Amino acid sequence: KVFGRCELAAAMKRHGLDNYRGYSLGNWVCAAKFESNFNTQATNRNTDGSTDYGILQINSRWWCNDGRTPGSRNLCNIPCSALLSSDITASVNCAKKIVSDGNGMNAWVAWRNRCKGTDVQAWIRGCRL
Amino acid sequence: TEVVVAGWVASLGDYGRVKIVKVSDREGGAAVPVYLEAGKTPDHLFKVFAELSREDVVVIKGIVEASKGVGRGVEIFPSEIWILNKAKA
Repeated sequence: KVFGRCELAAAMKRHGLDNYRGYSLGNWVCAAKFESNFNTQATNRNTDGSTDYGILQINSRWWCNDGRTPGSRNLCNIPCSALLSSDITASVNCAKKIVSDGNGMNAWVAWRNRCKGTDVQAWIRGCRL
Repeated sequence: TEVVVAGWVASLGDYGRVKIVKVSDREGGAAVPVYLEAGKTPDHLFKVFAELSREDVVVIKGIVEASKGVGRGVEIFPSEIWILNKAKA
């Protein structure tokens, strides 16, 4: 599913991301935009054998289980297909654990490279929430 | 600007393309993030990231930069990582 910007904004607010750990909703929409172009089905295989799955590109080494990466912890306790659905619940619940890990949103290259320090609330501009 | 920092490992995080080691000075306080990024960090460092565990003493060489945004600290992009403390059996 390829979310609309405002659609996802609403979807993320309803799932409790706004100000979660002090990151306002614009951050989360902004990360989705650059991690996965909003595509819930986005997957990306890294040269080390891990894969990043879903709208927030959660990595398979520590965070979910996809069977095809050695010595893998499954800290989010879910299969990596659960992250490829239209229902972003699983992705969101896993993002919560990640962002609580001690590094906030620094867990995400795309957020780091393209959203951090910017006018992130621009990403909820024009949204009816 | 290249730089050398030293201290103990406060936390390790593996997020796939980004791996973060937080290095802390003897008497606590700030803990500086060191970022290993798959596009950019030299290959061998990943191997040593996988050897690191909490409270290990490291000497890290790398580039220091100011963090983006108003949360106004510093970030380090390593070119070498050395482990100082007694080796595990």
